[PDB]
Amino acid sequence: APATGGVMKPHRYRP
Amino acid sequence: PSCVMDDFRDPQRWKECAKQGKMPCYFDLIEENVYLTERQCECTPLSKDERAQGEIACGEDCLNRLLMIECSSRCPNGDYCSNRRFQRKQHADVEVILTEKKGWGLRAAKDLPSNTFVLEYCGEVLDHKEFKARVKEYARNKNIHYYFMALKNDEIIDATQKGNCSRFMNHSCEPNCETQKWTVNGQLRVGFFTTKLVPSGSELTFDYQFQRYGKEAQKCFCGSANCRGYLGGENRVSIRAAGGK
Ligand SMILES: Nc1ncnc2c1ncn2[C@@H]1O[C@H](CSCC[C@H](N)C(=O)O)[C@@H](O)[C@H]1O
Ligand SMILES: [Zn+2]
Ligand SMILES: [Zn+2]
Ligand SMILES: [Zn+2]
Repeated sequence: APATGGVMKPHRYRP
Repeated sequence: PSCVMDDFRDPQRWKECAKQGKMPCYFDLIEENVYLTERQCECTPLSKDERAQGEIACGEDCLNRLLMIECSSRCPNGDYCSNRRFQRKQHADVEVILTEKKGWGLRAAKDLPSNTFVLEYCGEVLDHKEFKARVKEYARNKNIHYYFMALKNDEIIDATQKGNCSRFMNHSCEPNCETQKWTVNGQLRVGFFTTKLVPSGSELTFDYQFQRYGKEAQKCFCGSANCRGYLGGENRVSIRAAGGK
């Protein structure tokens, strides 16, 4: 149903 | 248009500034996470002389810092403990600015050394039931921006209605900040930290690693050479999955 939406997910930065 | 963080302390003036498009839309400013349903280091104390010399209390070698735990008031260094950033709200010097296509954002007002604490991502902490309820509400309302942050398995941080200026940090596929989870008082908190020197005036970004449950993914305007085109990337996940199962 939801046209848009989501969850941000913590992670450590890695090059 | 831009504004400083102090501008958000005055609701009445914030609100009318918002009418003239001088500040982002109003939300509830909170000093720490609010739950919808509720659930010591070995540093050697600095002498007064070392304090006067500019020595750091609980710096690089603090056993608590290393494990991303903040010290309490009972820290051996007491008042001088530099490892209580979340609790003392020792944020970076940051401004809120209106961007071209991404809504409002954050910007460094001073040079920011690598590994500098920026802000805590504060909001309402939800469990699965509450998350699903708000997924629906936000969809019904046809919200554009989303503010869900996974904290732990049954804890999502939602800064849509309540939070602080951290809710303005935009996504970039090639960011200059990251999330770090910190233990503060036996509770887990998320905060943004720079990953590199960020020159004054530069916009502040992190990589959402967005878990999109929406039918249509939003286009990313980060403008990086490695940009992925959309927030969430290629894949669409279920609501439960985004929500952490
Ligand atoms: N790189 C990007 N490209 C397009 N939209 C972005 C973006 N980064 C962040 N956004 C937008 O910002 C939201 C994250 S909350 C960030 C605050 C928001 N920009 C505001 O003014 O309220 C997302 O839902 C998305 O709509
Ligand atoms: Zn210490
Ligand atoms: Zn300490
Ligand atoms: Zn991008």
